[PDB]
Amino acid sequence: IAGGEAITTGGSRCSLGFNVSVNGVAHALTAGHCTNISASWSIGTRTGTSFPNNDYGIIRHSNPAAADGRVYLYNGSYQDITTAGNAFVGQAVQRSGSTTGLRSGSVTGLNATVNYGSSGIVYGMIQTNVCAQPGDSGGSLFAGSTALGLTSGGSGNCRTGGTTFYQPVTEALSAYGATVL
Repeated sequence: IAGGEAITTGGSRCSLGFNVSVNGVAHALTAGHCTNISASWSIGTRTGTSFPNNDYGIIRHSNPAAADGRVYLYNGSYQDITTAGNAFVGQAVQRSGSTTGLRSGSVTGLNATVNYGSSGIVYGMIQTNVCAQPGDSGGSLFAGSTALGLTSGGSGNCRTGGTTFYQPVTEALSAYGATVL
């Protein structure tokens, strides 16, 4: 299972962010607002979660063979991921998610504060003009083979377009001592 593909718990669905390694043990990063729901996922068991404030969480794979170090492009192809990096304003990026598939756009701001109402407030988010819809959360924000972020939330949709916010991947990686596969 690669970045952008569906992960579920009961009736809830999110998207996988990036497959990573923690001391050689395969895990998957996704949004924290997703992992707060349950410890039991289609792919394994939750081992960490942080939301709101941050928006990241990590799941240990039940099947290490499933930890595919790529992002699914929703066209029968995949993008290989080799490193993690920090986004910059004006950067051309792509987002992969289980509701709307693959979408492209650019980074329009950094360190954005986002109020999700009853769900709370998150800080330090990457802002983009890429659209997203419910179910896309946790999915991959990347630029070629460089991982950048995990879909958190936004406004609008993929028909009208909108604004989307992503948790920087490097903070989630350092939280857990993980490296991207």
